[PDB]
Amino acid sequence: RITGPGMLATGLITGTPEFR
Amino acid sequence: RITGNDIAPSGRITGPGMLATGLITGTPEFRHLVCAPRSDQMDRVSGEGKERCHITGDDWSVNKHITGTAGQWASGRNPSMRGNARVVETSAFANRNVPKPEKPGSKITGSSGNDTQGSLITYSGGARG
Amino acid sequence: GIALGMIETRGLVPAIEAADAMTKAAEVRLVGRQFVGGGYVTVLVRGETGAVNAAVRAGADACERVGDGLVAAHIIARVHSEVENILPKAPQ
Amino acid sequence: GIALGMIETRGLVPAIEAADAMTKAAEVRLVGRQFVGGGYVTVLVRGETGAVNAAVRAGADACERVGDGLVAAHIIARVHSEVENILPKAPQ
Amino acid sequence: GIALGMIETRGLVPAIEAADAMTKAAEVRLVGRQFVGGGYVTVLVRGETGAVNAAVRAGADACERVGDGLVAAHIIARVHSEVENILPKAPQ
Amino acid sequence: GIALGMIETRGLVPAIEAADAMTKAAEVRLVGRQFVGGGYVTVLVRGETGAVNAAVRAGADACERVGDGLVAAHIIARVHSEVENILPKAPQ
Amino acid sequence: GIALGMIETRGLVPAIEAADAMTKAAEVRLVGRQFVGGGYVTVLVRGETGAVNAAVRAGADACERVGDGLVAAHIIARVHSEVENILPKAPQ
Amino acid sequence: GIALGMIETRGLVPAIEAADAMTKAAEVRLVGRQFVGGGYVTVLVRGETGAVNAAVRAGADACERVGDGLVAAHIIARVHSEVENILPKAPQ
Amino acid sequence: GIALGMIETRGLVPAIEAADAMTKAAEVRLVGRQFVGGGYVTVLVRGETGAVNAAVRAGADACERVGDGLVAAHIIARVHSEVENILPKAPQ
Amino acid sequence: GIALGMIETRGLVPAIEAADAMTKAAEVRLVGRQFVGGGYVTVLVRGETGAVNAAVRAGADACERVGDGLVAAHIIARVHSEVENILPKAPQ
Amino acid sequence: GIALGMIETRGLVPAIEAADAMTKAAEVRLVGRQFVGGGYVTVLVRGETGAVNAAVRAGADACERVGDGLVAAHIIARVHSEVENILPKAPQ
Amino acid sequence: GIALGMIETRGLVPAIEAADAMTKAAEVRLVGRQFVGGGYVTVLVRGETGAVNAAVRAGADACERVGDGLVAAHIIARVHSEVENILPKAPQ
Amino acid sequence: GIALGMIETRGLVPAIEAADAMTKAAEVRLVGRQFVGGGYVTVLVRGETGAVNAAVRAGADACERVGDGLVAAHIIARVHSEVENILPKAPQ
Amino acid sequence: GIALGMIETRGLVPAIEAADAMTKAAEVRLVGRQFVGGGYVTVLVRGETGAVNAAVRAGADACERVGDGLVAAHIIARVHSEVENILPKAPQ
Amino acid sequence: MKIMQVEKTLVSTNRIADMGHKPLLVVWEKPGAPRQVAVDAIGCIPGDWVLCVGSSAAREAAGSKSYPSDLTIIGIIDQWN
Repeated sequence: RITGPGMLATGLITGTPEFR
Repeated sequence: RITGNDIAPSGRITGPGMLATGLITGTPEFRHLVCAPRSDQMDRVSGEGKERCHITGDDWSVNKHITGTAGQWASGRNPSMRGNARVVETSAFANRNVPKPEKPGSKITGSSGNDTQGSLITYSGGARG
Repeated sequence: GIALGMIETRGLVPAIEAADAMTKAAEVRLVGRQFVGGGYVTVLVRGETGAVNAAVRAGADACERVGDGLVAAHIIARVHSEVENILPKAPQ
Repeated sequence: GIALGMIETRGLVPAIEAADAMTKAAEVRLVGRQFVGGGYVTVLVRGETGAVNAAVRAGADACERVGDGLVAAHIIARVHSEVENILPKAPQ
Repeated sequence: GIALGMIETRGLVPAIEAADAMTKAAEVRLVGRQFVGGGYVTVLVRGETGAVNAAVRAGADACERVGDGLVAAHIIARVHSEVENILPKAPQ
Repeated sequence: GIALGMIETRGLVPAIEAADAMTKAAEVRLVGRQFVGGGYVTVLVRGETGAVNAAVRAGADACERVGDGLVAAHIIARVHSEVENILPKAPQ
Repeated sequence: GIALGMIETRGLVPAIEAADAMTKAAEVRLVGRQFVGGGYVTVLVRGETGAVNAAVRAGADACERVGDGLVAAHIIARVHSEVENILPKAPQ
Repeated sequence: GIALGMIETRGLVPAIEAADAMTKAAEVRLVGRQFVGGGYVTVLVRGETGAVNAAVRAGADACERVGDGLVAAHIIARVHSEVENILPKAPQ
Repeated sequence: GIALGMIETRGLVPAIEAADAMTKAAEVRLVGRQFVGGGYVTVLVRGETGAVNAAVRAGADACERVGDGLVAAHIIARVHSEVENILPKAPQ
Repeated sequence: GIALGMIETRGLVPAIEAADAMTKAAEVRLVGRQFVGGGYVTVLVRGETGAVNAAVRAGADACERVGDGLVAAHIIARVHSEVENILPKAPQ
Repeated sequence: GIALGMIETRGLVPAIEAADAMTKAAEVRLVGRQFVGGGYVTVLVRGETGAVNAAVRAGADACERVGDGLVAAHIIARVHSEVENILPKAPQ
Repeated sequence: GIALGMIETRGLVPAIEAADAMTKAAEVRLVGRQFVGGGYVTVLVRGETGAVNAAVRAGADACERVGDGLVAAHIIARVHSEVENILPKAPQ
Repeated sequence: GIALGMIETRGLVPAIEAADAMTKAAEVRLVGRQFVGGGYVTVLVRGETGAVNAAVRAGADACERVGDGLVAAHIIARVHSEVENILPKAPQ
Repeated sequence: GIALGMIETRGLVPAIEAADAMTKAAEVRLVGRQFVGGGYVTVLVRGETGAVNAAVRAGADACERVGDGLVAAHIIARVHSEVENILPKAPQ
Repeated sequence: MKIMQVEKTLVSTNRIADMGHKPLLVVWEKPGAPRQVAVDAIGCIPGDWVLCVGSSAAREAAGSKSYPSDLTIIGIIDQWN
């Protein structure tokens, strides 16, 4: 996987979905 | 779920909202041969009145509901009685198949341009010429 | 024009829809709207034959289900000169 | 012509067809169209008895399937002087 | 606004209820009430298309159970200039 | 004449036969020929309602058997002031 | 109003019919017609949200079966300023 | 634009999402955000009736699942002059 | 009018629906709106007894299902002179 | 020199062959080669009717096999003044 | 910005939907709309890498069900300096 | 940047943990902290979109188990110009 | 030389290979490349008859399996002065 | 480098992915992008034979699943002088 | 076969239907020579020396064995006179 700050809070953040 | 005044489309209220439901997108609900075969047809009025071609739009055609100038309105006005069948016709076209005697035959010999494969030329007396 | 279109309707909401769809469709002039009484309103358009046929076919499909409904859609391309006496010339 | 032919119809669209059908069908003059009220409109024609008869049959047949229909089709071969005052007259 | 909303009701009390409802509900102006005959009364209210939808829906619900009830609720987003002559300009 | 007659064809040969038959059949002025793209060519005529009805029919019958054929034949008896700006005025 | 309505059709005849129905049905101004290529023509109207909702409903129903038909009918109630540079302001 | 749209949500994260969605979806102007107290935040947006119906629906769909969520989403097409004194003129 | 009509509501949106319904249904005068705290918002009207009764019933019915709802709907036909000090005199 | 011959083809290579066969076959003047779009190329020729007939009949046989072949071969012996305006006047 | 976002769609109506969604969702700049021919329209947007990932996703979802649909959606976080010369700089 | 991050929490303690985690984990600027009432606090950040996404993802992780908790964590990559009025520009 | 060799292909990549093969195989001048539309691209060469025959043959075998392939490969040794006008006289 | 690498695609989104993938993959210069029509777009690169062979192979793999995909991938190591006049010298 | 130069095209609208749609050209051995007509199998421009086949061979060169042709332009001569 790619570790980082994007890895955190996977199911909590809402809004502005980015590209799949 | 949106309370208050509703501008959402309905069947009790009639007007532009009802038209094209399921074709239009971007709505608050969504977001949140031309001429019939020529052999088959036999137009009642030929020429510029031919109804064979499906001419869409504001054309001069009249639908089921319209009553008016043609039909019972034109056909009823004057009384009439038809009393007989078509009787045999005397015409050149009708006489095309008249019983004819046997074709004259040519037994002549010697060069005479005696063609037997062409049209029936006849000479005086009904001979083959 | 010489043609006459007539759209009788049960009510004036159906007659107004009819006059809107008859005028908008073809170059037909709305010569009258008559309250025949009993709830029947007749919107009468006068125009060229094709324009009146196109106009009366639009008005009929438009007001067929507006309010109470359509009673009659009729076209008379030329009308006896004596009938022209009993036809409205401008709407009240 | 003193005979009177009258076709009452439910509506004015049924009545203009019959006034048009009666006038075109025979030598009758359209004296008037009267709105009885209640949806009733009466078209009255005046001619010789033979002409009023053909006209009333023609008008009765024409308007029967236009709109609500024909209420009455009637011919009076001689109309009395007193009734002429209750009858529309001018081709207004 | 040039859109037209019309409500036809059987009786004047239902129509007055419908008119009050419509004018109060949205930004529309009452342009007239017409006595059609046969006990039909049409309340016409002009305004912007979106405003005229809210009014005709508000006024349709108001008269649905008042008196004889509602015959027609209708919206015409643009009205042809010819149909303007027939429509009532200001209420009387 | 304000009516619009329009024949859309696949190709320009069918369109030029459509435009000849339409102009040949009635007193309609050919206002444009539009290469739509995709191989569609809409020839647009203008004339009195009846002329445009007689014209479009002649053009449709004339071009159906010429080339790949006809996609559409449509009449608009009165075109809104707005559709005049997306309509060719005289042909190119 | 800044709303956009857009009816894309296969051919110019369907689009011109859609532009007539759209403009006549509601208060919308026809900002452009664009030949997209590949047989597609877009007809864009700009009006208030209720007028543009009503216009694109009228166009979509009218042009659905004219020529090859309707690819799309779409309302964008407000357009980002950026999209305004790729929209046609006035028509040709 | 005199219609009022108003989305109450529990929190300012649900409300700001709703304001963004509402303002982006139609030509409506955010007139206020009020901390009602108890963790309720009402975002009121003025504009024409059609635009306020688009915007409120967009706001409701947007904030329904953000944070605690949507308490209410209401449209008032015309607001009495009296109620205009208890409504925010611009955001503070 | 010395009658007072108080509709307390959980949220401001249920309270602005109540004020609109109340001021539209009677000769009442919105005298104020209070953010009580905890969510409650009390809209107060002043009018005659019958007017206040009509306004409060309408408001309660109207805002009952808007948002969190109606905490209370009360009518005080004559308010003591001392209570006047605790009552809003004009909407601020 | 008033007759028109047109040979539409799918591609420029069949059409150049058609125009070469047409101009060599008879005393006609290639007045244009038009890219219609979608890959249709129409070579138009103008000469007397017999010359045009010979050229279009010979050109049609010539282009039938080359490339994707012939779509249309047409002769309009008399061209309406109106259709002349949509016709290429010199090859460019 | 350095990133590129391209939404290719069949038809322009889906492309204006895609453009409206992207520019609204994230801070991107519509840099061009290209008629690729054959019904293909590509909307190219330049912004920050995060902004162009959020705009392209939004645009792809929006335009999917508008019209013929979406051919492709693509993000190029940085384009070689050479591909910058075939890229549009501002929309026409 | 124009992107907005908003973490709402029950209490100022979870909000400050989240506020510190967001501004230490990405190049975002704390634009404000608003007490929403009812025991809700919102910490709003603003920066480029990737930075805001990393900031909001990091803050939501930090405060989920700090105190009463996290109600919402939302990213709005571009906020409408009207929403920028109800958004704090700098804290305190 | 007067002979013409035209190789049409479904794409520019097949046409560039065809042109390369024709020019390399024999002494012919690449007078032009034309984009017909629909993907059709015709590369035209001009030279003496033998040179053109060899060139068209080489171009055809060369581009048959390049891309979407060959549509036509034609040789006209002597092109009419009239068809000289519809032929490109220098490549661009 | 004087070799020519060409990648035809069905759309600009596939062609721009191919152009980016080619310049990045190997030492090749993007000489041009051409709209062939029909949805065909060719990206022409020019460098040493091995560079072009590696770029055209890299641009093919990259663009095959982007959008509609690849029509042709082709390398011409030496280009006749004549074919240079139909080749794009610089990308704009 | 005979080397002949095309002078002009010939058009005959009232021609037998068995001559199909094939073009006709007024060829001549030299200018001022007896003029003859040849069905053009290979398209030919006026002024070009051509080669023409006569009896029977012409019928098949221009269409089929039955085609009504006793003269057909079999080819254009690359270099003549």
